[PDB]
Amino acid sequence: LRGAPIRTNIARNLALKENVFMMVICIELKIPLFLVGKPGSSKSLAKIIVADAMQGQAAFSELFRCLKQVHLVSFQCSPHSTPQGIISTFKQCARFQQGKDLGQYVSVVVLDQVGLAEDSPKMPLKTLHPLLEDGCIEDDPAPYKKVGFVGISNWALDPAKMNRGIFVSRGSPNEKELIESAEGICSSDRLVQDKIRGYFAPFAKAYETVCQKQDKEFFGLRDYYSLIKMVFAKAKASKRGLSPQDITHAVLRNFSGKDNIQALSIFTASLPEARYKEEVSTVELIKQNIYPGPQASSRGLDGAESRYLLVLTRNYVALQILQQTFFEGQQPEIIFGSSFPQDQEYTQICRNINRVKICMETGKMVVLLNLQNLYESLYDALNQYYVYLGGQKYVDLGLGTHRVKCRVHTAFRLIVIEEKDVVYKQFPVPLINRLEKHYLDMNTVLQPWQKSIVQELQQWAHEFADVKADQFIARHKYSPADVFIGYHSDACASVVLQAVERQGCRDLTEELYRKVSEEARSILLDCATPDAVVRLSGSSLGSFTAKQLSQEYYYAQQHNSFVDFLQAHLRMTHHECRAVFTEITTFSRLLTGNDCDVLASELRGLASKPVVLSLQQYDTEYSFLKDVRSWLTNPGKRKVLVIQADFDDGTRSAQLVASAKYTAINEINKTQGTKDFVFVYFVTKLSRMGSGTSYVGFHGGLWRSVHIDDLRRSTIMASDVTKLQNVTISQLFKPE
Amino acid sequence: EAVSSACQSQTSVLEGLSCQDLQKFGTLLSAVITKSWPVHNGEPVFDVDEIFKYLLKWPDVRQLFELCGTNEKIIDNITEEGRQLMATAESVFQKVAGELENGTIVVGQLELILEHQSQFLDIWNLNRRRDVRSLLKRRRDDLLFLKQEKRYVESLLRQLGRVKHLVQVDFGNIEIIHSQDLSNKKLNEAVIKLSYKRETHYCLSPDIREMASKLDSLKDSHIFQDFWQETAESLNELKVSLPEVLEYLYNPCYDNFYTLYENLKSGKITFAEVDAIFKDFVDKYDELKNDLKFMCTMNPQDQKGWISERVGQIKEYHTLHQAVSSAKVILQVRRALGVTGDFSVLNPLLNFADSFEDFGNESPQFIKAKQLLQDISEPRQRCLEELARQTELVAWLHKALEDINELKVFVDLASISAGENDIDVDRVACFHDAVQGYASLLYKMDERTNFSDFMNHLQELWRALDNDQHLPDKLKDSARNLEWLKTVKESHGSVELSSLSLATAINSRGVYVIEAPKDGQKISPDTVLRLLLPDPEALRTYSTEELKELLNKLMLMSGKKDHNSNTEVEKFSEVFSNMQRLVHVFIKLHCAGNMLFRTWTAKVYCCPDGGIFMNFGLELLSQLTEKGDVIQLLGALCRQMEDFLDNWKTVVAQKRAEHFYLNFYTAEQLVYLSSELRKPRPSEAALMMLSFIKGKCTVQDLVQATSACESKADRYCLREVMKKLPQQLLSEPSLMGKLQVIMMQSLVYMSAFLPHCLDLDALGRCLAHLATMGGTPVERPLPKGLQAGQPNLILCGHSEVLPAALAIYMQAPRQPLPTFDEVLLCTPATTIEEVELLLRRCLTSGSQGHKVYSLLFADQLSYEVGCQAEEFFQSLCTRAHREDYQLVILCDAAREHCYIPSTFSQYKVPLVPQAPLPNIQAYLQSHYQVPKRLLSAATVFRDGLCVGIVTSERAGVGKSLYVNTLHTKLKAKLRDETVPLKIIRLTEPHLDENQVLSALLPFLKEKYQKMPVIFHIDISTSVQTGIPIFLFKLLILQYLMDINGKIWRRSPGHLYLVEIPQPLFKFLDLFPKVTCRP
Ligand SMILES: Nc1ncnc2c1ncn2[C@@H]1O[C@H](COP(=O)(O)OP(=O)(O)OP(=O)(O)O)[C@@H](O)[C@H]1O
Ligand SMILES: [Mg+2]
Repeated sequence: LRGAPIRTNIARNLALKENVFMMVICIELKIPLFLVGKPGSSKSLAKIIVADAMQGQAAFSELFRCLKQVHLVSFQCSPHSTPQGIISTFKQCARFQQGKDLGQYVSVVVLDQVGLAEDSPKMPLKTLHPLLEDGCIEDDPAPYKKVGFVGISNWALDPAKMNRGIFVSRGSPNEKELIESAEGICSSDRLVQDKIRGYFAPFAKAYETVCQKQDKEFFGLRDYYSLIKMVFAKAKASKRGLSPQDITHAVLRNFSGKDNIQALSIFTASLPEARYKEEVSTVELIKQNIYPGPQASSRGLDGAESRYLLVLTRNYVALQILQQTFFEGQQPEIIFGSSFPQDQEYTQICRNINRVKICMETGKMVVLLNLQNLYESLYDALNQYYVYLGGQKYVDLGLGTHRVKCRVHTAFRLIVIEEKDVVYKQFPVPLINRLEKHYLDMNTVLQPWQKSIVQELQQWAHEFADVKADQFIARHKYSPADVFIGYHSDACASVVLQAVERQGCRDLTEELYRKVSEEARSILLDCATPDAVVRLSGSSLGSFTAKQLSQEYYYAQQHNSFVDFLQAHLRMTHHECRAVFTEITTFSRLLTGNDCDVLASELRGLASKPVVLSLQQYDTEYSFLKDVRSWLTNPGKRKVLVIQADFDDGTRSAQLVASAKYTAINEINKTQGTKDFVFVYFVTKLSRMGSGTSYVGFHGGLWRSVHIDDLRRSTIMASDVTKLQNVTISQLFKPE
Repeated sequence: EAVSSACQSQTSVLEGLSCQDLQKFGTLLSAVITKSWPVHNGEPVFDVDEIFKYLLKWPDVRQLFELCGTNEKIIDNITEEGRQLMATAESVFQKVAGELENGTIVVGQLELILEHQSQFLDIWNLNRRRDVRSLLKRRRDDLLFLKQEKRYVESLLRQLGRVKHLVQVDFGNIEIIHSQDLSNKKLNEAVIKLSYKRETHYCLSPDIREMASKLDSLKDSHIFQDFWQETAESLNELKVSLPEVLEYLYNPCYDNFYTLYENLKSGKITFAEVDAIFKDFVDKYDELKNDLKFMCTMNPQDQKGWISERVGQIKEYHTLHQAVSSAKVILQVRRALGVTGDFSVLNPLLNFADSFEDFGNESPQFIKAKQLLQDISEPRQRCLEELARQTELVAWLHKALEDINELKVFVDLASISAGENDIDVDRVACFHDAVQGYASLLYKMDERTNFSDFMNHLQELWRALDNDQHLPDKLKDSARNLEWLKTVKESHGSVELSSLSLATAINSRGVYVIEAPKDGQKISPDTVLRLLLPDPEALRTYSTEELKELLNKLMLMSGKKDHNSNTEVEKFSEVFSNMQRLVHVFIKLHCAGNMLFRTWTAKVYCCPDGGIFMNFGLELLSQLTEKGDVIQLLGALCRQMEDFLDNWKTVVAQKRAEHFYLNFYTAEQLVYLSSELRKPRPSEAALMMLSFIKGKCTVQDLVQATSACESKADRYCLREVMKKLPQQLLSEPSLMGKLQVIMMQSLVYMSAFLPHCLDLDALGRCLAHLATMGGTPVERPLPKGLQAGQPNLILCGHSEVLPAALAIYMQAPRQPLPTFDEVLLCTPATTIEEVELLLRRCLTSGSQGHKVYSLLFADQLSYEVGCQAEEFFQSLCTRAHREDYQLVILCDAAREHCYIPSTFSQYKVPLVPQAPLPNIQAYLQSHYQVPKRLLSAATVFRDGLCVGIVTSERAGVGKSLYVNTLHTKLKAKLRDETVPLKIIRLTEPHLDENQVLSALLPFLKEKYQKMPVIFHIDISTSVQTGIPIFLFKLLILQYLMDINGKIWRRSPGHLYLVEIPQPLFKFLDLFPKVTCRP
């Protein structure tokens, strides 16, 4: 271990020394190694340190100078692995050691997840047995063919077949092992380690209790190491020791998400002095994870950093809150498996990976959506280990049988948004431990009094459709869906989120409660069909509230025509946001091409020739991308783009909106300059035959939803139906 | 409602109200006390703590109680339930409040009252009218002593556990007393008088408590933990108790700490401890200030002139030592740099480095010596260390580069030579910045310059180091690349273009080609697209996987931050995606069965203005080509291709709905049949597969069917289309119109495009004609208790389903046995098309016979296949059918939970028909009898049955010997027999029929092997899950399947034999069996 190059904040546990020892001896004797162990067993770190420690002649130590040079050839082992991949890796190292010094240069293979493809459907690890004896198969054994092998696995491995190697089957890290690793990780600074040495043993005891508590392997060693590094960094930055809030924050951050685990209670029981009696919520934990400090990552190298975050949710709600009250200043890119018709998955994941790489190099946050298709191309970047060079971090990103190092900026954060069920039953535990878990589904952000706002608004909008009238001889009960188009028994939560975000101040003064309730009412009625707002005179609300809400619906809010809405929108400024994104739901027919021409005709002052986009033709994502690129490229200011989406038709353009929306915003975030405003409007045509109730709710966050009855202006009828309520048909024909 | 809203938030509702109206104020108080209650999903408490917490935290309950107790004319009229609740609240308060006069109070409620002192004092003064001060102060003092001793225990436990690796100490009873939570009665603390208070922490003696007090006084003192650890090493395993640790381990530590104390107090310390115990305070003193202040905490003595001058000595010694280190490293880099020069002030410095001194005072003569090296840096000498140990690097630079100007071109020579990867392209820049920074001492250095110039150069290097603190690491990782730095200047022709350069090349002159290769290999998407990159005249071909990994490589290029590179790479990626997608739609069409794209081929010129070049494998239609940008042309071509695919699936569904017999074969068998039937002398594969409709089809009957199917009216129509089409092609200027019209005419009139095949209409007519010549149609009535107009669902049982079906079909004695039609033996992952074909065969009007159509093992179909099958069945019953069909579905009795058994619950016949085993046996054995005058291989068998299953309880008996002796008995008669004996050893588990089919293929596709061939299948004992389906498919149904290829038909005259060793036991008895014994 001492001969190997040093690394600060590395623990001298029996684990790490044992793996690097067995590794250096086996690849010297060319003996297969089958290092297994639970996540956090330092097998991969052992592989990296062995690779960078056994260079032949330029070795830092004289003992590694007298030893051979090693050139491994990595090969990630996804469960969808083929024996051709390992055969190719073996042939590659056979060429590598061909013609070089056998006694000073040796090339080996590493299958970082070999245990994963033990039950792959394509029988991948079934020709490895002859391979690890005579170098290659279906050919003569020969020199420059014998190759080492380190079958690293994070899962229990079949011993019968792989007996020919050396099974270093790491056991469960014992309490003494955990305290030793605890001492070794904080070795970077001698001074604070002697201040924080006491907490180490109870930490290990509590960690073993929690790991043996749940049968599921939801928590592991990586979380413990992150916890100890986090407390190390907090103490060293604070320089005065530890306050209990820091310890509880650390354990909460690195231990959370699991439903049946009060890990805070478990840790604080063994640490009665480290109690906290105040409430700390998930929102500030996310804010700390995603926004590290200016004093953070400000000294030499990056040894102490947070993990990438994995929010656990349900009903795909995380994005709304995250885009409401966290993603401030700079909006992170959103990556997803685009749902546009006839897009090949391989090209899409390649493009997503390229965008990920661009974001990492630049240093702009990434928010993922699908991991069950790009987990094998990220866990190395989610390993958070860096191959330093020139003082710059570099990580491994892999595409198929091709792994390549790539730059990572020092200001870069990653968020994976997944639901509770999918992670708890489909997510691999190594990914779980590589990712800092956190649950923020729908209620965590929501204060209890905000839940009361939700229920009061629920009962307020449940009787908004409750109208009993004999103006017609008919009995048809109105659902709250039809009065407020989109409402889906959940839109109250999203709308109150929007309301509190709009208020911003976010305190309790008994005035903010009233005003957030009233703004929530305004946002509800802003998506209300005009017929409902005029029936509201006789509905169970009353007949003064009816007048007031009709006034707000026809005077303050703009709902006559799309063009009037655009004028009112572009006239006013915003919350310093370079762009404002609005969703429009309509019953009239979608614009047909001369309408946008006249639309610009009375928008000759502000708009920049808005372009309409039909979503039935974009049988590829890149058609939409190139259209958006062209619209951003054309000169002007305060440009406007409109996307039509007829939900009532034979087409499938119903869920595709989702993909399109992200794409558009993504394009702006990566294709808009720094000197032009942008307004994106998404328009959809709905019917009154029930398709106006089966439409999803108020997609919150970065979409201001609103409802326009008819897009086209009306010169014939007046633009204010309250006067038409006042007057009769006779009064419409009076002479001057 | 409004007060419920207001108290739902944490605001105050009533604070200064002038509300002398008594009844109405009582009503609003009832509202607040029924709506400010701690609701927890609907009146759950069953406890008193939460009520007390709400009592002590709410700013309106104390005002409410005040107002209700001021006058007696308000409480009387509030509400029955509200008065009940406030009576409960007052009772709860009285219960928790009579408790504080005693020790029965709980600690949690006690801290709760201490954190709401004002609320609690007001409510207690309120309840007094129906001591407070002294009782509460005494109680809080008792709590303070409680927490003091608890923290003493905590710190002692933590310190004794920090050395837990050396020694174990049993903590009397505290190890369990301290373990439990703080939810116990205060009376357990036993605050006694006559004074001392012995609590639940049974401290052995107050000496342990005062030791704990001192230890907590130096719990954080780093020096104290070092002393305690080194004195704990003196014991070493040992299970030792608390009382003897005080003098075994604590007393020596405290004594050493006390003596070292008076040693620093005297200022007589020596340098040995200075560099022995103060070695971790390098360049950090403020926390050392506080640590040394913690040092003076233990002794109740002042600190006025003790830490300041002593920490000054510490910092001056540290500065001295770092100055020695800097001086030695600067001399080292000097002597390695080759400069003689002169400093003439560091010789006394190194002489002192070779000196040893013992005193803790101020070196006074060394002030001037260290003046030149006071504040160089604590960092930044590592850069010079690296410079010193990298002699090879600087020697190579001064043997290769030697100047600053040519570097500007040198890195350029590197940039082309460097690889495409991010590491490869960043190597050049890191080396460039390293040499740019280090030219301060590497280029401005003469063999003789004085001290002042050296220091000025060091200063300008310092100001070159302020913006990039990684410069030494850049030097390190550039020096580690010395071989590349050597080979870049002597670079030969690097023959590897790039990932991005080859992107530009393939974009410049790429030729994508789709061929549907005429060679024998499959039609997989990998082998249907190739790429041509021409040049000279060399032309490199590219496969799909090579292109995909190319996409990976150029997708992981570094950051060039230019429009050209990213635009061209994404253009190449986009054209590749569209090309793959056209391949996707084309292969979907090919697997649908087209005959128009079998000889299709397409060249796509990735070059700008390169267009497309279509081609069809017929002489009567000329080539089709376009021009223009490739991306929107390809988008249009793909849209049109998908629309044509939809129209083609529609037209094949419609045409299959008209001819029944053309619903027999799968789509690829349709294309093969259409190809083959035009041959004058068709091969034996299609003859065999026609023997499943006509039966024993021959050339004469097939030519009769293909000659009496067409009329000269069809020929006139084809001549009309031929004379009409080319001007229609020339009518539309661009290719899109002529493409649309050629594909439309293909849909309407196909057979003229390829006068070497048959369209769907001609095929259906031919099959119908073969049906007409092949008479004696097959009739099969239903069993008793089975309805004849609706699905007949049966849930038999996994070991009875197959005999159930074989008994259902028994009710037609002397009727020809069923074949792959009307009897579908389902397996997991069965193609949907086969069940669609079965449903069609059972619901078409043209059948010239009533037959029972059975779907065995229905639950074994997958979920999605079952869903599609049920959707198709409902649709086909919706459009039209014949309402006399016999449909039987069989499922497994224990597998009712799957899709198709669950969806036929209403259509259930809970009858489960079956027949006695001898009846099924007689049925099968009699129906296997080969009639005389056929010259069959069954003549040697037990009088002509052509099927035998050979089994035995244990192996090694001679079953194979029986097979071979039967073969040689046949050889004995009918001399010159040359009878083949095929052997197939089905051996893998999860048995596959395709292997045995393929092994059987080359044997009757020749017609010169029509002679009796005694086949002999054999099996291995690792086939556990695949015996019955295959046995019944081959021996009973007489067919062998493949989703996309020819069909093998068991024939009446080729003897078959299946060995099987010893669930299945009942099954083997069905067939005419032979068994052997030791
Ligand atoms: N000895 C150690 N001391 C401190 N931290 C360690 C030690 N070994 C590993 N770690 C931590 O573990 C992480 C690296 O783990 P690593 O990738 O090597 O996992 P592994 O147990 O080898 O398994 P896998 O094969 O899944 O990668 C880092 O976050 C690092 O801080
Ligand atoms: Mg045998």
